[PDB]
Amino acid sequence: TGWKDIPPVPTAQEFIDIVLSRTQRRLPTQIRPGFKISRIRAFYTRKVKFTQETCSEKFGAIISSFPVLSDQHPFHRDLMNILYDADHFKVALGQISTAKNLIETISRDYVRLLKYAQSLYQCKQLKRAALGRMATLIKRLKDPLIYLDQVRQHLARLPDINPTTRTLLVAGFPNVGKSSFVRSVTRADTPVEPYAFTTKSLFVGHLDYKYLRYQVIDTPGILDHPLEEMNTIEMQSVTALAHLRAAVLYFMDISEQCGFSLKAQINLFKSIKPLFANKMVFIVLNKMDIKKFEELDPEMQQEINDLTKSGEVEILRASCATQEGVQEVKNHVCERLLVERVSQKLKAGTHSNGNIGTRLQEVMARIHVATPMDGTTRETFIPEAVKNLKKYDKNDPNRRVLARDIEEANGGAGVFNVDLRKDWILENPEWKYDKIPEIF
Amino acid sequence: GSLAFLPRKRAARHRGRVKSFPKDDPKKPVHLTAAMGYKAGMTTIVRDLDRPGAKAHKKEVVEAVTIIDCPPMVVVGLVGYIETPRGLRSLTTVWAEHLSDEVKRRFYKNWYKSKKKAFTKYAKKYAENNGASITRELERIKKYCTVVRVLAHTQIRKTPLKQKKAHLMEIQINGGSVADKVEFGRSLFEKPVTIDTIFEKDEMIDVIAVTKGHGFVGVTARWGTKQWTVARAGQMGYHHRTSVNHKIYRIGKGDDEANASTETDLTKKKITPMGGFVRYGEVNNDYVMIKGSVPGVKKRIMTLRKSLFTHTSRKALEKVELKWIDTSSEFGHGAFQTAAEKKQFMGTLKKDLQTS
Amino acid sequence: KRGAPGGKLKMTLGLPVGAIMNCADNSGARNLYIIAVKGAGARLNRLPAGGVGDMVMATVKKGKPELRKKVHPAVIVRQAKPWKRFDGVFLYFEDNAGVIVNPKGEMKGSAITGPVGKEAAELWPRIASNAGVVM
Amino acid sequence: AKSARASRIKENHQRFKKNIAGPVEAARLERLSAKLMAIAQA
Amino acid sequence: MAVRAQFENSNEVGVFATLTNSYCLVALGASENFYSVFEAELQDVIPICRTTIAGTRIIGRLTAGNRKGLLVPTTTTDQELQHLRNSLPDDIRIQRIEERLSALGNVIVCNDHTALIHPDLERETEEIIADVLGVEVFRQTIADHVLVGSYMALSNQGGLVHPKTSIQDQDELSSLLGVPLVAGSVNRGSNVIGGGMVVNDWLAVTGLDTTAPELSVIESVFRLGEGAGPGAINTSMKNTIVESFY
Amino acid sequence: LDKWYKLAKEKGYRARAAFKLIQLNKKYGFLEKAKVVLDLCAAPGSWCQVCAETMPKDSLIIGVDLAPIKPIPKVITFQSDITTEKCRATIRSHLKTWKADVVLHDGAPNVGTAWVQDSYNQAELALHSLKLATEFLIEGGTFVTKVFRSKDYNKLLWVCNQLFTKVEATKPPSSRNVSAEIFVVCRGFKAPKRIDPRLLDPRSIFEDLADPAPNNEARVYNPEQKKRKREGYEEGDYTQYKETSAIEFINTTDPIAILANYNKLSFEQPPNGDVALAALEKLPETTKEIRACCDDLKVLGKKDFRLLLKWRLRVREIFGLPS
Amino acid sequence: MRIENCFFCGRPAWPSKGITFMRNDGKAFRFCRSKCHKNFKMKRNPRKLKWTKAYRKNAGKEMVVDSTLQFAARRNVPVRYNRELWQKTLKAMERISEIRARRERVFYKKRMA
Amino acid sequence: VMAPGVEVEISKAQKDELILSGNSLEAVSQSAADIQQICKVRNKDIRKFLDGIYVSEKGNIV
RNA sequence: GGAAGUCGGAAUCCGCUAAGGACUGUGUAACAACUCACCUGCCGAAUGUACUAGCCCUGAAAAUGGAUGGCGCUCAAGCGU
RNA sequence: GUCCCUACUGAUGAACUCGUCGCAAUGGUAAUUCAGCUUAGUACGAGAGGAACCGCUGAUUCAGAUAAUUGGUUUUUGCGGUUGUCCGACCGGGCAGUGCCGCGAAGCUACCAUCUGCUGGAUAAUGGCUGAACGCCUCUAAGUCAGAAUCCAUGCCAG
Ligand SMILES: Nc1nc2c(ncn2[C@@H]2O[C@H](COP(=O)(O)OP(=O)(O)OP(=O)(O)O)[C@@H](O)[C@H]2O)c(=O)[nH]1
Ligand SMILES: [Zn+2]
Repeated sequence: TGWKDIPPVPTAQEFIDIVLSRTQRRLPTQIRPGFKISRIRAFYTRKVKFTQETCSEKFGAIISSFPVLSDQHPFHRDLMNILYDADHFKVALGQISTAKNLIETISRDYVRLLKYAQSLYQCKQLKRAALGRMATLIKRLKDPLIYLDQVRQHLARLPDINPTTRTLLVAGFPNVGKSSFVRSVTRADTPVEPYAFTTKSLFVGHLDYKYLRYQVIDTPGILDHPLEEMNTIEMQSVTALAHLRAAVLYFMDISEQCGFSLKAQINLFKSIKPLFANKMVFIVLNKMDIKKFEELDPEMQQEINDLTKSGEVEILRASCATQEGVQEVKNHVCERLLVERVSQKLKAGTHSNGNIGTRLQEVMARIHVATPMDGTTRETFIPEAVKNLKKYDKNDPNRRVLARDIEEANGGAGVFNVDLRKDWILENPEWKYDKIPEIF
Repeated sequence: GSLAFLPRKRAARHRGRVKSFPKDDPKKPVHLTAAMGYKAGMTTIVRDLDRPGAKAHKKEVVEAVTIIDCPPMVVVGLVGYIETPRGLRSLTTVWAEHLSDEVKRRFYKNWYKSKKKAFTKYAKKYAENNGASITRELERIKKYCTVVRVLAHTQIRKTPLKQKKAHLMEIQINGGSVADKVEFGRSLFEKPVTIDTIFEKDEMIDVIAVTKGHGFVGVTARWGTKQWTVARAGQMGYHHRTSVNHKIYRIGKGDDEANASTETDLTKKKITPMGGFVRYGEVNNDYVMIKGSVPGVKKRIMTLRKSLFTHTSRKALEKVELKWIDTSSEFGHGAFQTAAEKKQFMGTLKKDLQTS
Repeated sequence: KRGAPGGKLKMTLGLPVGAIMNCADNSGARNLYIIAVKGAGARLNRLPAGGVGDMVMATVKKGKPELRKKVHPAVIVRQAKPWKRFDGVFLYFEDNAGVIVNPKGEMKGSAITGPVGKEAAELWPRIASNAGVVM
Repeated sequence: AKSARASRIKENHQRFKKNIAGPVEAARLERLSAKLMAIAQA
Repeated sequence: MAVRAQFENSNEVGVFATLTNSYCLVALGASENFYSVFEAELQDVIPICRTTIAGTRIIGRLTAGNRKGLLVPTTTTDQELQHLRNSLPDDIRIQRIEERLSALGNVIVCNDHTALIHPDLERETEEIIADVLGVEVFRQTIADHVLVGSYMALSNQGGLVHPKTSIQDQDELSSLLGVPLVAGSVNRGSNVIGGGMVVNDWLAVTGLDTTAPELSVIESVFRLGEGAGPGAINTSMKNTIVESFY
Repeated sequence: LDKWYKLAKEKGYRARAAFKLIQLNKKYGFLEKAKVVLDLCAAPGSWCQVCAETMPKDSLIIGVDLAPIKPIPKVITFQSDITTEKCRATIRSHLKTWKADVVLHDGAPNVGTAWVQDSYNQAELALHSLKLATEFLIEGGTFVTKVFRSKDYNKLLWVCNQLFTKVEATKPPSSRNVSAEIFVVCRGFKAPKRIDPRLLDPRSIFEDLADPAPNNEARVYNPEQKKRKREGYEEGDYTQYKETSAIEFINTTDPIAILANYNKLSFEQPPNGDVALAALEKLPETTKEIRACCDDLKVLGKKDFRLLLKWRLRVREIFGLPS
Repeated sequence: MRIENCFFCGRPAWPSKGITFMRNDGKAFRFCRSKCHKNFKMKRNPRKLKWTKAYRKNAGKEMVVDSTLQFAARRNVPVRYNRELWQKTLKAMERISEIRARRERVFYKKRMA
Repeated sequence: VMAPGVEVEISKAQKDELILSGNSLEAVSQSAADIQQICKVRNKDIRKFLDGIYVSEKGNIV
């Protein structure tokens, strides 16, 4: 559902100030040398204990808010491994846990020391030593606390990707038109500017098709590296292409305004093909306004048709600056994703057991249409007024009365007094607004 | 308890004073600001509510209302006041001729054996030279005073009380120059003023009286528990209270003979309950129907005055429509509103057949 | 959003904390034991009390073991305490009964045995649609 | 919540007094002064 | 034509409204956002009435009727009965019945030609229903639910039935009724169809949080004047139904 | 303070639960001759310690417990829970083929939720302990369970009586007498061919019994009384209404039962048509008072119910029924 | 509004007068006073108490059959509002009520003959 | 309400502009500052909600 | 991946000079653009850095209402001679 | 093995001839929190979700009253029933420290019932205008605008 509910984590100096002001202001501070030594010990035992549970509640809040990578869907696990260097993430969280236990150990030791103290002065120095030792332990946490604040703000600004839902993945080279297709279909704000790496991260959009919700993921864009060495940016698109279940839309630019050769674009598609070993792959031939399919070299037609000769790969055409091809490439892909997911859902339930599943029975109860056996339709009463009636539109300047606008002119929700006699139908119109007798 | 009502002592006077009249501006029309009446009792009504935003909107609500009997006050005087660094000072009181014996009973503690000589020489200065002493004292009010008040008294013979001593009270005139309100006060002498003219229907008013006395009680009931702040025993009740924002639901005439009749129930009946108000009697005059509870016991004089400020609620701008008014017996579980429909329901009785 | 009722007029509270009231739905529970009243304040030594149309935290004492495993919200639908409505009618029911609901105001059961108080049906539309008798 | 003596609560009440409740009370005072003028002049 | 609406922040349209082929009943309260969304769909074609029944807001669960009659329980006062009589034309028969099951909208389902009643309704109520509504009366349960009005919605063109109704129960109910019947949900998976949506022969008003697939089956079962959905769309857009409600 | 807990803190053990187990062992000796011990809820350093002393040392001591207690040395202690099937298979892999000779369970739920939620959660955990005990026990084995006094304890006593041979409610010394902390022991495991599913099911065990006959004599012979219905309503029977013909009231053998339970005696003609109904209407008896009482049975008193019973005896004298 | 009649004794129950008891089967009982309600809860029969109107009808102390008592009834089919009908209805009940009283008086003289 | 001596006119020269002019710099600048302080967003994000009325040019009429 | 003084690591030179850092900040995806250091022109004669000494403010306070003894005192009715 | 003065809460009161109407120094002081409708499925948002000002209506706590209605209370010993005993029986009554039971007005009561709770000025944190110190600059120095449930008052209690 997101990770924006993580409370902010302060630096080392603010953590000391928060903890120490909390002890000063929420507990009494006046003690006297003339009091009993048991009262003197109890005053300083309370100060040391209070500082400990204040520290333990903020340390526990940081640990129990950041995501555990083990209890995660494995798309998100390599994403935050790429984004945050997951080895450093568990080291920084380990240093919070170690400092939490060391503060508890100091409080346990110095409460015992306060038990055997004899004077107010000795109780005062033991309180100060425990508080200063806790303060030096937080001061050593300065580097982990800066790191944990940067990841939290990045995690709060991370898009919500549902890996199990219907998904359209747009991948390809830089400057082919990956981001312009997303804005054309979804109303997601993805930067479109003509330089190499504009899309720095993963952008998500949503569309509606056949009264169903879909996801469109915009990726940064990958180069022709052999995947052993890549960018942090490029690998983020790689783990999106591998650990999600989508319909990959590979974008190729026939015209050479992308800054890369057609031979390089074909070769990347062949190299990253094993990442798409399960899902369907569609090739979208983009920027058709510049160069069409037919003025290309017939040798280059043979290779991309041999790409089509591979089993599940299909080649479609579009133009993201005229919008005359981007509409049906949305309809074609989303329809093919609709059929496969239904067929997978029907198979899970019609498995080889001889019995139809329980959860496939309910949908078949839902989809079934019950009709009368006689076939005689019941006769329908619809007046002739509505068959010529005009649809109400709020932007039309010639609308009807629409009593909510009577309310707005005459007051509001709590001021306007409705009249009920105006809808009364009587033999004489003067007989409304009458005081009808009731008791005689 | 509240520390605002801290001197929990008995009220200094039975009538109870206004203590604050509304702030006056000269641009308003001339009007009086307070009145007096006598508490009769309470009844039950049904009001057709018009409260937009309420769950009882355009529905029937049953509410408790209080009846205050209001015979017409008679104006007998005029008192002028001047501004001072020490406060406000009374400069001149001008009475009228032909003062009634009722208000004359007020200036005596033993009326039955006195010679009744009050205001006898004051009746002679109205015809001494031509009335020079009277006109001089009014011109002193016109040219020196900053606000003027009216002395008015109620009549006890119109009310069913064994008392005969009238209640005399000062009522402030607001809205005009000091010259204009003086010519009101002299013209209003010897004249009855009805509650139809002072107040109006659908108006929050301010009710001032002395509460029910309970004598010496302990801290269980005086404070409400399980120096001044320490709960100590003493007098509970007979305290002066000023209540705020009570709606006038009806102003009966007393002549109309269909006071409890509404536009929806066509029964010609009056406000007096069937058998009479318990421990009060019959209301034969103008009456004011006040929504809700109101301080003071039955038979006690009630002081009504105008609200000090302009209201900030839609409850004050609400037109009140009554469906029916209860007139059944206060003396028991009365199921009959008028005498006529009790004999219609019961049928012929033995005493009715023997008499006829 | 808490399950405090919105726009309910003042009426005489009849069921305090620690009262056994009947379960009127067909979820399987037989009685409900009130342990907390939703929306009711607590100043000092005052037992919170509920009326018709007030959801409370209840525990099933007798009934189906599955429903006995957890604490449940429950809206009171009947009350033997005589209370007053704005139409002047003082009224009371034969017993105290309620129905188990979720925090959103939707009841687990499908039908309500006996009548439903008018204030409970007017405030909770799901109880109003499963009420056979509304009075 | 807001106090009864809050500055913005007072400013809302002053807008109610001037614009809504003002002309209502001025109209009812014209009728009542007219009836008092009738009695005093008679 | 099916539109979404809300009486308040509540999505239960059928609880607060009653829609027939000649009149519409709307609960009276606060603003007229609920009223205007009905007026914007009925441009003074059939009369509309702001009504209270028994001093409560839940009008759709206490009354039941078709274009020939209107029925109200015994708790309605004479003022609400007269307000209903003056508002509606004389072609509507208004009757107040002394049935102990006072929630008539929960226990009676009716269209112009048939009626489903509660099994333990009285004989004097059943004969009055046939007389006033002018329809034939049957006693049935909708998937072992005796409050038929809450869990089943019906017009002369089709009906929407509780989702967990068995296929065998759908065939015998549709044959007895003469209209196509499809099980489905309203208001994001709620089983209370009658309390969630109101339907007549040419339009339907449902809750706001009903889903896009759920609004498609309301368009399909209840036909339109445009003739887009005749009820056979379900076997054509089965793929949407399969993925959405699996 | 507790004298047995103070004895443990001085010299004895970690807690007073070990004193509870030696009291059960003193009451009945089973730890002396057994070989395999399995504790479904290991008490911290107390129950495993007395298991280490009396039994042969280091002989299949399974210490599964959901609470992360300190691991007792020479006792195979697991910090995982017991209800999951994966933990059951983990138990299976650790015992190889040696099933447990004695099974022990400590029922310690979150007590405090009005003593009814806590009693069921204790009873549900006790039935879950019985499921694993019935899965793994030798013919003639011993089972030790902690239970709370309730109506579920009566059902738990019955299911141990049906499945085992020797049943004993211990209630020993060193036990908390303030609460309902009661030990039970089951011996004589019958070794059935198949474990019955609905016998171990918590729904069938904790299903409420059939309701007894309501005091119809109290509702008829003195209906001005009290004891209002604090329990709920029966399955079905909604709308709270019941009516039959007056002939079925006459023809029945229990006139008190029909009068108390039912709302109205009807004189409406059945569609087939009863000549007994038409004869009963046309009698010189049942005039006015009987017809008024038959319309509203729920508002009647002693004299009205008595007059109905004398009326049906007179019609049976007319009609010829034996009594 | 409507003047209700007491279930126990039949005197007119006006608004805010008495109490109303609702039973689990759907039936409401309106009472005019506490005396009527308390006698109902202890399950006494109003046909036997001599102050109730059920006894008087059962014992023949007021007559039930005649044309004027048939003319008043509870109406469940509303009529359209008509000012001429409502004014002429009011003159009818003035005539109806005085005809009843002059027939009530003859009925009482016949019993006392 | 403006100070006595400052006149406010709607600019029929550019979009969404008012002119506060007068003889007293104290009166003109204070009345301009009153408009800014009365249109100020509360309990929102300053970096995103940029709505308001702001002083653009200060100078002389002549 | 991109890194042009300004995400980083290390060096930090020369010319033209009146002077201008292989750059002090703003800014760009990188540039661009602005700005600082430094320099020249105009106005004008005294400035400005660090300390020291007095007087004054802060340099920590709980809990019935109260104390330069009180009123009160400000080119003193306070401080130094 | 160490019923009295005063304080407080109430009530009277001599002298000013008795009263009637008043003024107000001084002392006290009071309201509090939540929800719902509209704004609005709006601004904002990829989605999931999701406000606020103005306006309207209720509720919790506190405070001050009140008894039309509902419930409770019964020495109304008001009416009726009934146990023991007695006045010879009937009628009418007595005793059982008010025998018992039912209803029971009036009165007292109950957030177990109902009603009512009000507006000006000056400030603190802070945001500004003009403008020196200091030829830039500056909310402060002289001058000055706004702003908290705060402060002082009015409303309210005593006199
Ligand atoms: N003529 C033409 N130009 C296009 C078309 N689509 C995109 N472009 C241009 O080509 C550039 C493609 O860059 P983007 O739109 O950002 O797509 P991208 O492949 O994700 O590029 P990056 O975001 O930088 O990775 C854009 O700047 C457009 O100006 C097209 O359909 N026709
Ligand atoms: Zn009665």
